[PDB]
Amino acid sequence: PLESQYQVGPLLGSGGFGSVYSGIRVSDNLPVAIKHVEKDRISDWGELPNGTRVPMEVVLLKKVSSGFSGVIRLLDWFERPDSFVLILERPEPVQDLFDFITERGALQEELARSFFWQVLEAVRHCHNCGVLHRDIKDENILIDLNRGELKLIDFGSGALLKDTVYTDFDGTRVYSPPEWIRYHRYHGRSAAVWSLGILLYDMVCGDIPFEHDEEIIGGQVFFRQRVSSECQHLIRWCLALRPSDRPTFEEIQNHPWMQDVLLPQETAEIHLH
Amino acid sequence: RKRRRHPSG
Ligand SMILES: Cc1nc(C2CC2)nc2sc(C(=O)O)c(C)c12
Repeated sequence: PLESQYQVGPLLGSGGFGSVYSGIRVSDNLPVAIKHVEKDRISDWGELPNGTRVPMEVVLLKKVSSGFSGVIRLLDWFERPDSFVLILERPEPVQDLFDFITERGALQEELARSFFWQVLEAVRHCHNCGVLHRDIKDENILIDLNRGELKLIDFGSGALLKDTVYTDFDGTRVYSPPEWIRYHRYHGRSAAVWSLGILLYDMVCGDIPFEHDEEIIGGQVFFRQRVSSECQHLIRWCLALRPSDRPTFEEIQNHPWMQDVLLPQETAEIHLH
Repeated sequence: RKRRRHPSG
């Protein structure tokens, strides 16, 4: 019974991911997000343990679910005649990182450092669990404004992580790497690092660097805001044109710009409260 | 200049 376990609230958003409603779990008043995905729009399917056929997004969410709060938690799911319904946790109060950057403009590097670090830990967790998100962007990052904790959301473009080449992609093009633009080929980790460089530029400059294919492949990073030389170096390294020239996640988190990160609670008290 | 969201796909 789906309509009896959850009280449904207003629409939160709709788009390529489906339609997402605010909700509350009746048993304990837990805030949830209720995501509807039409069966005809699901590209990749998977099988659970019991071999029940579910969208791959359900498989990936189950693989990353745990106590670690940096990724969205799938609480339950249901199958309907023409759709699947996913019950996801909902931070409250919350703002996504796209709206946050729109309202605040370019972020102080201390705050960008804290946010970027948490995103790296969340993406490391995905990869540790065998999951490639493929749509890292500010729109897909929720800020818990009380706790200062970030959550990676919308695994609808994701895939099982593999070490061979990917030749399909349905994430966000302005965060996709030049090898995808040029050759329709990418490898998972180095493509994720590219999207992280786009994200870090977005945080410290107030918008993404590239809008057009020619800029993505062009190899020039112009800084529209004052950014420290250390931060610029890390961004330009993540945005190396050759995938093998990009840093690993270890090299990103050992980068000099990344040291002395704020704790999440400190981040909320200094920058969010 | 115009900052905007970008849909997936
Ligand atoms: C549109 C949306 N709004 C929100 C509001 C912050 C509650 N949460 C999610 S979680 C999600 C997903 O696919 O995991 C999506 C697409 C949303």
